[PDB]
Amino acid sequence: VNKERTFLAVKPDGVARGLVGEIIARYEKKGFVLVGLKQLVPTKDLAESHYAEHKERPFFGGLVSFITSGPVVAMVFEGKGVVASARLMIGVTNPLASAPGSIRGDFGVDVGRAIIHGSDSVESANREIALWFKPEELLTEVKPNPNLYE
Amino acid sequence: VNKERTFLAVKPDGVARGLVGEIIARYEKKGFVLVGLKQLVPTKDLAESHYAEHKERPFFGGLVSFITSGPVVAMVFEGKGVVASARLMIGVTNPLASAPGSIRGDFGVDVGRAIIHGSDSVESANREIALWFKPEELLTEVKPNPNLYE
Amino acid sequence: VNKERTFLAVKPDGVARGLVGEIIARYEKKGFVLVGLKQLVPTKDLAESHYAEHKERPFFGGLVSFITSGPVVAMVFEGKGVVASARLMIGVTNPLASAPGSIRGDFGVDVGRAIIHGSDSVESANREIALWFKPEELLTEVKPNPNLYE
Amino acid sequence: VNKERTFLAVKPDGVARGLVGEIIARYEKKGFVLVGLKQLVPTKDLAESHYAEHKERPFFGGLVSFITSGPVVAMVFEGKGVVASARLMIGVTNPLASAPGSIRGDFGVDVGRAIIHGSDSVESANREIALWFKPEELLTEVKPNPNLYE
Amino acid sequence: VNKERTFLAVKPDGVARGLVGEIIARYEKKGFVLVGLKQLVPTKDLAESHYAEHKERPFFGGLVSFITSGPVVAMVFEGKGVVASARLMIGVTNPLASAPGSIRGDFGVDVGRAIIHGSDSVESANREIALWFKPEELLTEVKPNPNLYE
Amino acid sequence: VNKERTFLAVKPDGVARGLVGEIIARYEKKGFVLVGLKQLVPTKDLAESHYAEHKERPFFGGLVSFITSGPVVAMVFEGKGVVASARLMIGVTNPLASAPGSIRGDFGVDVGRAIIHGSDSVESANREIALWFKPEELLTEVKPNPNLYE
Ligand SMILES: Cc1cn([C@H]2C[C@H](N=[N+]=[N-])[C@@H](COP(=O)(O)OP(=O)(O)O)O2)c(=O)[nH]c1=O
Ligand SMILES: Cc1cn([C@H]2C[C@H](N=[N+]=[N-])[C@@H](COP(=O)(O)OP(=O)(O)O)O2)c(=O)[nH]c1=O
Ligand SMILES: Cc1cn([C@H]2C[C@H](N=[N+]=[N-])[C@@H](COP(=O)(O)OP(=O)(O)O)O2)c(=O)[nH]c1=O
Ligand SMILES: Cc1cn([C@H]2C[C@H](N=[N+]=[N-])[C@@H](COP(=O)(O)OP(=O)(O)O)O2)c(=O)[nH]c1=O
Ligand SMILES: Cc1cn([C@H]2C[C@H](N=[N+]=[N-])[C@@H](COP(=O)(O)OP(=O)(O)O)O2)c(=O)[nH]c1=O
Ligand SMILES: Cc1cn([C@H]2C[C@H](N=[N+]=[N-])[C@@H](COP(=O)(O)OP(=O)(O)O)O2)c(=O)[nH]c1=O
Ligand SMILES: [Mg+2]
Ligand SMILES: [Mg+2]
Ligand SMILES: [Mg+2]
Ligand SMILES: [Mg+2]
Repeated sequence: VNKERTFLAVKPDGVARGLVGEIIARYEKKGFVLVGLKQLVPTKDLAESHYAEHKERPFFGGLVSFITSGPVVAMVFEGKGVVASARLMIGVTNPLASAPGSIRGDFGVDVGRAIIHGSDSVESANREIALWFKPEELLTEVKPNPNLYE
Repeated sequence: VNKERTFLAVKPDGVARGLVGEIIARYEKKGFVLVGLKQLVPTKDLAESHYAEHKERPFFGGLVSFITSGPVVAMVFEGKGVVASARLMIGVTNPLASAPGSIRGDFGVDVGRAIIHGSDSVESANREIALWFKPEELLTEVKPNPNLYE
Repeated sequence: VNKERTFLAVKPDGVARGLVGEIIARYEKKGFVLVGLKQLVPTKDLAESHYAEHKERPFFGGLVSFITSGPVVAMVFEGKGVVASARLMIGVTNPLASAPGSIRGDFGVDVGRAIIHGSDSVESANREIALWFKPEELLTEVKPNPNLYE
Repeated sequence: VNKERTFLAVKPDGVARGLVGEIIARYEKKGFVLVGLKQLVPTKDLAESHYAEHKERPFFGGLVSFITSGPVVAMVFEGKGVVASARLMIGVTNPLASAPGSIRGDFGVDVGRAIIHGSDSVESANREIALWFKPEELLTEVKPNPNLYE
Repeated sequence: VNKERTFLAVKPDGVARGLVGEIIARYEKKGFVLVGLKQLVPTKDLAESHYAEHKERPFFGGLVSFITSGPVVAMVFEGKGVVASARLMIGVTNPLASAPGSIRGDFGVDVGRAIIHGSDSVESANREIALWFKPEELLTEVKPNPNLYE
Repeated sequence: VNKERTFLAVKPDGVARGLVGEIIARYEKKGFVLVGLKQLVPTKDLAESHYAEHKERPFFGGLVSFITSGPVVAMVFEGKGVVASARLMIGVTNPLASAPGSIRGDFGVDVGRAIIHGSDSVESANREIALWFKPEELLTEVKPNPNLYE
């Protein structure tokens, strides 16, 4: 029952830097199956729900203004431990402190331009998924590479 | 014209082999802008209209049954000469005969498993674009990297 | 010592996923010299001796039946600290927990489909080396790139 | 009956340039299955049989002296049209006239250091295979990625 | 002979697009040695003198203006037939007509934002090498990669 | 702030191994701007003065000797926290102890053939930038990639 899922989002800086394919491929190479994928310009109301936990933090206004200043490519990968692994692959919050080899470690320098958002726990994935995805935009079931699993 | 567009779709064989990131990355590095993107499972009625021009050929069914066997990730890129460049980057119809450096030449072997589709003319791109996407699913304030165009 | 050696073997899951070139390329770029290389289908008697140290564990059979289900490409690299570096490059036992940049962290997800084997000590490399190869199957006049060593 | 095979060989310059993995991966990425693989230091008598057609040409002596001055990694790939495709992927005889994207096009400059030998026709593959490979060193049959073929 | 040389210049759009490392690496992988390298901002005298074979042409005015607008990393490579070879690796004048695998064909879209300049013949090269470099800024005699030439 | 700067030097073994393009590209992909770049052959005064914090150390003698033996492509990058960040991307002193993903960990094997030097702090950097570069060989004020900083 390795149908764990996560919500990852390439943000407007990651989008404008011509980084969408590099990020998807890191995950496809790992073994994760893409069950949902679309591009959209986030609305103020999704931007604020999405990042609800930072409503009072200073940078909030600055963050919300950004995630809606342009196209974001939202996606949800599935696979065993996909949530903690995807987080590991992204790096940490400050891109300057991310180990070389992680998405932020190889491409970011400013927390303000973090390139990609990755859900931090199953509970939040679920919240963020239902939030960005109508039920029909998600694939129900299919086969991942049979060499990944037992 | 800098706002010409083409429709591309990574096929079931491309998605499954883990080539969605690899393929998007080449159009991005080329400088093309992704103005529409989404994954889905095509329906019999979508695939027939799509490959309409081959309505009666020895392999129509086998192709219509293939493009429906799994997820496709549709996309539209915009930029100068995108339709014709996108075609050069894809290769020729038979993968084996496509040169190294092209998508079909690097990854393909069978005409049946051609990995990706690309509009062949601007008449078919405007037609195929209209076929897979809705008008609110495409971007508008589009500013490609400031160093690509003079 | 510049002539230390380790034994590595791309597993059935690695060969099948098309990772033999990717994996050899990292040891070559690292500067290690390939002094023995070959592909084969392991026999029950080869695999048991190989994974001898796990003779009695809940997953021995499933691992011995896996390493025999297809081709493995065995190899031995020589160079300073090859055994320990080769281990760092591979990752930790569980792929999900391996960091990005390492072989198991970039491509692996399951402990059962660990992609590659690496000797853990020089006692086991000399033992595993002797296990898979014959003495006339390894090189002698070995001159690594002149810019790697002082 | 797409069990066509070819014999490719990374020569001592390709070997010493740390190029073995890059070449194998180009073919694994394409869809070809590795059915045989080993490393050896070619003997004068295999060097001369192998390149029998150039016995009288001037550069012969110079070629044979080279292909035996070091390790060669011999391999045989299988797949539809693998012979003409592998040739296409290698480039032409003069590396300076090879299109960027082909093995020789991206890495060679001297016909004398051509990096890789690829059989030029089925008839010669068969001759070159039996020549470098004992029957047991070759895998008999297994499954290539099912997305490559119909 | 293998001591031929060519002048390559990564133009303002290549520099700003972050392609300097990608370009230098294609040439290094090829076998050419870097004998000169520097970043400078060109001045008019130099630009008009460099782009003299086009003085009486329509697009002229803009050529000099754009190449004077920012950083250019100039370089000269040495190698057997490096002048004709570098040009092939670059592609043709229009980036849209250039093939995937070449620099302009992989990353370019506009004739006016062609990314890199490369001498078109030996006469033009020894001339251009002289305009951008003082004789002490160029290596005298090198020890190329040992396995490149016969 | 984001106008911090660091001195990076690809050492004789990096240059000879053909890694200059790979190294420059890791930094460009990261977000840093190249403000200085040149290849030169260091002279004793410069080497001893550069490697002064090690004068009274055992390996000293050899350091100066080796870095004077061939071409070095010196460079300085500017970016937010570029000094601490470049160092992390480099790895630690011993290449065998460096992690995959870092420059030394991916390509290095010997402490004495460490491939690249990178300033260890801002004080050391502004000092070293001064030793290798004349003030006119460095860009004054740049227009970095627009989507890197907040
Ligand atoms: C701490 C902090 C975060 N942010 C941004 C970084 C994130 N962008 N993304 N993705 C976003 C959310 O912060 P976060 O949840 O602390 O970081 P993450 O979970 O590692 O992404 O705020 C900011 O702009 N300024 C700050 O001071
Ligand atoms: C002519 C031909 C096409 N097809 C497939 C290959 C394509 N898949 N994709 N993309 C699709 C359309 O055929 P096509 O339009 O001739 O090929 P393309 O324009 O070069 O894509 O039919 C086939 O299976 N066998 C054939 O002989
Ligand atoms: C401990 C453990 C190992 N295995 C597998 C993973 C390995 N495949 N490879 N390489 C092999 C050996 O286990 P291991 O020796 O503990 O792992 P490694 O040294 O890090 O390779 O057993 C398993 O399937 N399940 C387990 O829980
Ligand atoms: C024409 C020519 C070939 N050679 C080398 C190039 C080849 N090395 N390999 N592989 C080998 C065989 O020549 P070939 O069969 O003409 O070339 P290929 O089939 O494209 O490989 O001779 C040479 O050294 N000098 C020459 O003048
Ligand atoms: C002839 C031509 C060139 N240019 C640009 C393209 C080149 N960019 N560079 N380097 C430069 C010189 O033109 P070119 O010599 O025709 O092309 P190149 O030798 O392949 O570079 O002007 C253009 O603006 N329009 C034209 O029709
Ligand atoms: C301390 C140390 C360094 N060196 C080498 C490694 C470095 N190569 N570079 N650049 C250089 C300076 O040593 P270092 O400052 O300890 O390491 P670095 O700052 O990480 O480079 O001497 C060595 O020979 N042995 C040692 O123990
Ligand atoms: Mg968060
Ligand atoms: Mg078509
Ligand atoms: Mg083990
Ligand atoms: Mg031949």
